Amino acid sequence: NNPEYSSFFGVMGASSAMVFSAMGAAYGTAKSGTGIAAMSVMRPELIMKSIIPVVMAGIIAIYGLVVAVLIANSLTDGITLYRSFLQLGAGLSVGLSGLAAGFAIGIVGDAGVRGTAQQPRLFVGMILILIFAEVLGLYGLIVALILSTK
Amino acid sequence: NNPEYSSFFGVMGASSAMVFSAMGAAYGTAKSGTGIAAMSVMRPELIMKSIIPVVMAGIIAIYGLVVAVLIANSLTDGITLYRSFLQLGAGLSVGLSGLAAGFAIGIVGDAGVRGTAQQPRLFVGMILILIFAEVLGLYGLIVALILSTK
Amino acid sequence: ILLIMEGLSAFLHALRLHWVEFQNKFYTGTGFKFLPFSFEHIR
Amino acid sequence: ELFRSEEMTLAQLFLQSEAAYCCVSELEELGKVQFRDLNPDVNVFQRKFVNEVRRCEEMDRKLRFVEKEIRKANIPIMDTGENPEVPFPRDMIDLEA
Amino acid sequence: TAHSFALPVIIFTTFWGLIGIAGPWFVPKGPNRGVIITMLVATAVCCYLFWLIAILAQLNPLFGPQLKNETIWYVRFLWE
Amino acid sequence: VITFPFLFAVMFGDFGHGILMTLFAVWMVLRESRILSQKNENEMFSMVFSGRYIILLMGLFSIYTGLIYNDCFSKSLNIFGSSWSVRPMFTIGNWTEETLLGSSVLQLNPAIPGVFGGPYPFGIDPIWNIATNKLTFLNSFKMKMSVILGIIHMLFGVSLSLFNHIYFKKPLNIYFGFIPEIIFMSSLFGYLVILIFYKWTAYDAHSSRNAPSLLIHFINMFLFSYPESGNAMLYSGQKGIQCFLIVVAMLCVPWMLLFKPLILRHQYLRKKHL
Amino acid sequence: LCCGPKLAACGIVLSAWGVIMLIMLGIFFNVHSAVLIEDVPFTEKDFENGPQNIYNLYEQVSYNCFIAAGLYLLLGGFSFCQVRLN
Amino acid sequence: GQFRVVKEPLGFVKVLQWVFAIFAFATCGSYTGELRLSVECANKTESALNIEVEFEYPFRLHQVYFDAPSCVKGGTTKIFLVGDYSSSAEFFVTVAVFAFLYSMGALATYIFLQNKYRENNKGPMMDFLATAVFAFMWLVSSSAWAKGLSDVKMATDPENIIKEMPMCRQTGNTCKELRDPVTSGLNTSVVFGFLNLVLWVGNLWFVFKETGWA
Repeated sequence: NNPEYSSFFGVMGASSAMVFSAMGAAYGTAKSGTGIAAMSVMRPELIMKSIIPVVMAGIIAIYGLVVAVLIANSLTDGITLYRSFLQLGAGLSVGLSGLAAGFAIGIVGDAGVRGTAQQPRLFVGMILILIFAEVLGLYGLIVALILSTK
Repeated sequence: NNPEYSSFFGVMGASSAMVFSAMGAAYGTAKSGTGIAAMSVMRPELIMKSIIPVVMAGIIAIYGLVVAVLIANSLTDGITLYRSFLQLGAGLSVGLSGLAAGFAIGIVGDAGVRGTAQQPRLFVGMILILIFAEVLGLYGLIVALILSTK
Repeated sequence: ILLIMEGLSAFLHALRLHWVEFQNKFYTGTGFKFLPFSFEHIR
Repeated sequence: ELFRSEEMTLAQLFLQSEAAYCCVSELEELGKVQFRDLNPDVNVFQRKFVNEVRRCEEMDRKLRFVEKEIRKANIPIMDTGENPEVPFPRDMIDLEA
Repeated sequence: TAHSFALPVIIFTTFWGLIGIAGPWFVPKGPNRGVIITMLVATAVCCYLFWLIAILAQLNPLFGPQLKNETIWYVRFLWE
Repeated sequence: VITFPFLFAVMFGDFGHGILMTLFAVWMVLRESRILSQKNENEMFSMVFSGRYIILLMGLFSIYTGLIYNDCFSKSLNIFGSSWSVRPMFTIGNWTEETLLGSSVLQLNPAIPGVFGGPYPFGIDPIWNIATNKLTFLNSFKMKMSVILGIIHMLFGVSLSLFNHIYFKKPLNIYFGFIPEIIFMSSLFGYLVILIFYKWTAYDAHSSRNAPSLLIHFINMFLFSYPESGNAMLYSGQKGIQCFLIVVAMLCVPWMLLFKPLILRHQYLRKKHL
Repeated sequence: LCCGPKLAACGIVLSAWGVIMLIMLGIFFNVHSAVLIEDVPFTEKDFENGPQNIYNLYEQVSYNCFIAAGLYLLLGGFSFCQVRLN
Repeated sequence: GQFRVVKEPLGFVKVLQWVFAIFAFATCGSYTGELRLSVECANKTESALNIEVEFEYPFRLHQVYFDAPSCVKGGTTKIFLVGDYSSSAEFFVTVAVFAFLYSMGALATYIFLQNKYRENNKGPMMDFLATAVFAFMWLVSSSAWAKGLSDVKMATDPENIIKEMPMCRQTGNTCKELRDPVTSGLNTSVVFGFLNLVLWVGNLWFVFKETGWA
């Protein structure tokens, strides 16, 4: 009945959800890590508390993973093209939204740790901005879950 | 009634899984290696404690190999379009996840091993950040095996 | 691959859970370490 | 118990100058107290007992020199296990000599 | 195959409950008393919940395992 | 001291690898005196030795969790016997040598009464470790488990703040923090906990064709978007309770946010000032 | 023959682990437990007559496990000899 | 030589505990049972006159199998007995093995080491404790193993087998028993198990003298 190529977009969604969010998480991890390794030289006592950005970035990857596996278990051989489109939409949503989030976390954390090396008070504002960054990935998860469930 | 062209996507899944994970591992080895070479002139005692990122890039590579070989074993001459697209999804998922995770591993290792050269306390922060990076490749592996085995 | 690397991964991630998801709820963690004049000069 | 952290509190001490050293040495033997600095306003090398720390630093320098000579040579060093409190009396200067 | 959801639950519930409730009354007085009683209680809680969730995962199963014809042929002989 | 070994074991859950970790842990612990005396400069090795006790508990809990997963190097232990069975499908069902020849992977089903004699008494049934459908069961189980464990852990965490606030005598902290905070937890994610337990009690094989889905119900509940179509309600009157919980949760945010600044304005800008 | 004590210690630990694990595998393979089926070098023709054939191939793998456990026993003795030699 | 120590009747209680559980293990761990029957289908050419099967003492009965003519087209279909009772059989026979080994060790101590044996009546105490352990194990194993043997007889009954087989269920077919297995060895094993239980129990009262606690 349904077109046989329908599954292609389902698997594309499944992949996208993980891959794009993972790219975002990777970039965030990298920038925050360089910032950490820089700040450590002058204020070595702050490294563990200041890792919070990498800790937050990994969460974008968690989000990517959850949407990916949900699309996966939703997939089957005979899905209708409508459903395959919803799966693609969910995957793209979470993945690219997480990519935007990851750029946000990377930049904010990289700047924040280096600043905190000179001003410990910034830490709190860093956390605030980082939350405002993660929420972008979170919203992508919300829309992706709604779409994939519909 | 399986189209003969459909089997191409499974071959491409296997390829992607190998190649993109390989490129990620290559970059990860490369940047960590230049970092190690730079560090070794001043602080040779850190060589073995600093090679770890190269090992982690190697883990990205092994992830790629595992997924690719599994896809290859699952391939068949009359493979269905659905399963073949599943294999392509697994291949892309793992391969691009490895690409991103390797980029992170390489940059983190470079910046870090350099950081430790001037400040040995950073070593713990390095290893934490590096594993957080490798976790992205783990997620790629997870999704990839799920799709490849469905 | 598993025993050292995967084990270490799970190690640090569990540490992460207790640190971030759990302790944020009740734990402040801003006090000074008490390191008295405890004839530590034996080193 | 470990159920929750310790109940620490602040305190202070008066004692005669001469007995200060011996009493704080007994507090070092005890080990359950942490000392503050009551004159951060000026450097530690500009307190009442500058020369006393200067000479301990120099004496430890010389002991490190002789220890380095020992390591270069073949004689061991005695890890006898004794860890006595340093005498407060002016036998300090005998040890110096 | 008598794998009821009656006897295993009683046995393991009472096992971990004994560990987490009665043991603290038998632990002697001592400085390590706090960490020891905490170990008992937390271990009971965590392990019991783990096993409970694992078995209720199988209570009233919704879908069956999918098996190769090879293993189906072999198991038909092998297992009850 | 326990929960870190616990969760690390949820992750590393494997009987055999737990054996190996416990073996290394003991190999260190018994020789600790020798290591303490003949310490060396290997930073990694020294840090692991420092962590030996943690490693010991970590290995023990990995043993326990691996058994519960019915995993020993990814294989099962078989001791208590399979809850699933094969022959009752031939007898009550309609399998034949023809089916075993012509369907490489066939299937199994709990609907017919002869197959399943109740859940495996300790852990997961060994059959899954050889079943190709292993992932469908294990992912759902482990996903939803990790969920229950994490939320219960977080509730434990919330509780732990009360014993701080009591001793510190912070009645405002208690009243407009903990209580609202814990209500928001229990209402939103503790309720998901209640549902995850409930499903395993509510639906069965003969319900498989129609069993509802917690994702959909939870998302509808957040949306106030309860449909009259699709899968049916989990239980009678669910709309009222779910709307009530959502309203309580959405009020908790104002409840914690607004009052404490207002109360501080009252007592430290009207009182102490009037 | 001689080698460094740390390498010899690694040898003994490796040999002991091999013996134990392969003893376990051989025990279960000789028991013919289903859990290990896919590792059996079974052949398509065997699934016609009865399960005794697959039992015998199970036992082949079990014997093979016991043999490798034996090689590990020899290796363990060898490495212990070297350790005490150092 | 303190052979006289075992020549004492208490020594003879140990000799009883050592010949028993030896012959119990022997009677249990060497049994083989056989079943046979006849199936005569509507098409006489599709009959199987002398069907046979055999099984062993671990009694993994569900593994025991045979193929019978399906009463159609002369094709046979496969057949399995019901259940297993290894949980009782192996436990009981292993108990029989363990008890006599301990009795042998004790008996050697009786031959050679009385003055160490009664050292503060330590030997009486420990022998009483081990007697109690074996008494508990014999009790539980004997009860469960009698339950087993009974269930096993019921499961292996040729008549029950025929009933569970569809051949008689299918129209126009006649079937009957041909052989019903013997169980003398297993009967002896269980009887010896109860006898061992009572022997070990009475040994508690006997050693109650040797501990001095009577």
